[PDB]
Amino acid sequence: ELEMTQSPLTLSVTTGQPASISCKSSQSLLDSDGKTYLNWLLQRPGQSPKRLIYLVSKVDSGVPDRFTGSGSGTDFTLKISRVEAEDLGVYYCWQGTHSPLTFGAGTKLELKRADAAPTVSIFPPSSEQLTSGGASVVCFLNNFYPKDINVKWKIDGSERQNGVLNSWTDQDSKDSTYSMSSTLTLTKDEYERHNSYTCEATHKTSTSPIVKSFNR
Amino acid sequence: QVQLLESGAELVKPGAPVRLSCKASGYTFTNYWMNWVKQRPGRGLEWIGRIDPSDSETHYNQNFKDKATLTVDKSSSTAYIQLSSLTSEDSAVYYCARSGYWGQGTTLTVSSAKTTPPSVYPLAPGSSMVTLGCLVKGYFPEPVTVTWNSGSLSSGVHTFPAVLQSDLYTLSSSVTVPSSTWPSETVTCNVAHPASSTKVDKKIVPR
Repeated sequence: ELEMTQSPLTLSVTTGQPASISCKSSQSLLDSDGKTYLNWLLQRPGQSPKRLIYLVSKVDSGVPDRFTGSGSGTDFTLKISRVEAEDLGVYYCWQGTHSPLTFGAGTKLELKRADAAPTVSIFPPSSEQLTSGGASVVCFLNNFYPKDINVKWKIDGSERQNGVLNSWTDQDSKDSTYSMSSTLTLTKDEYERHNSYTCEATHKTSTSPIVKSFNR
Repeated sequence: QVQLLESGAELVKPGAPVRLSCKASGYTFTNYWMNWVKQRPGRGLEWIGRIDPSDSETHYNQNFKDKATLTVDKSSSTAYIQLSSLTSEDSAVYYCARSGYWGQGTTLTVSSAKTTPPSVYPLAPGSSMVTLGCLVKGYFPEPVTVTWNSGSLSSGVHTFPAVLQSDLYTLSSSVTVPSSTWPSETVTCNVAHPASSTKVDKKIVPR
């Protein structure tokens, strides 16, 4: 079966600066019919895939004019004149020349931008949820850059790490920032036996932790 | 315009069979091959096979042989894939696709566990510009879908990937909006869990 290789794995680029992804096949993709059946594809987080390019170079209508595709035989590249936030996603090359169809592994595209500090928000347990015997304290860290970050929880000044679950988003489709969720789960009994709940973020936009909190 | 309506999710038990569908419209069903592709969460794309609806000419990727069977019903413009004796290795998103257009995909989960609808919890501030949210807790299987004010509120929204804790899924979503517009005007969480055919709405009330 025919083998597709994309490089790089992750491409990171300054806005306005041009981008190139390279796709290599284990075997020529020139079909016996004179046509080369090499395609490009885009999958934005949580989205279904979207055709970008077919037949090496023919650009889907509905796809902005900054995308181009070229190459021949086993070597192919996708170019973007200048990258925008809406281009962020994962880029697959795939081949229809030889059965079975095979896909590259994906190239994740990334945008550089100016540093931004997280907007931090903290939320105590829901009344509804308390009734049913559980307690989740929630913390959102939204619209920050760069990616690199971390979160610490504190109950009454003491650190807590059991019962903590975090989730992250990929770069935002308009502003190129990252956002993060952190959730602390307790029993109602444990939750009620303390007063002070603190959520705090470590990020290069600040020399000290950026802190949000509440008392009952 | 063109579209390929797939079902959102299906839970089934090991060893069982299942039949996934892909209702087409907006074009002549019989004039385009229908492909099926499999994507495992976090993982990459794998081609399963394809079928010509006019005469039912059918190709398979040999890796999916006997595992997967393709059909259509011209009468209804629908394409099917039939999967036999399931295993957790088959748990994945299954996309149907035609030249230029991909379906929304059906998340197939293969597990002996019960469908567990989510509990939904509002996230309001305790006290310019305000962040509210929704905690979608304790569901199975994936996926859930969240909107705000049935899709009218889509700007400044952040919906996070789900975490798995103790064989149940949890996720949350934040929405940021002017203090002007809330709680002055209603703000509501909309949560779908297609595997249990469940819908839940949560009005964010002030705390």
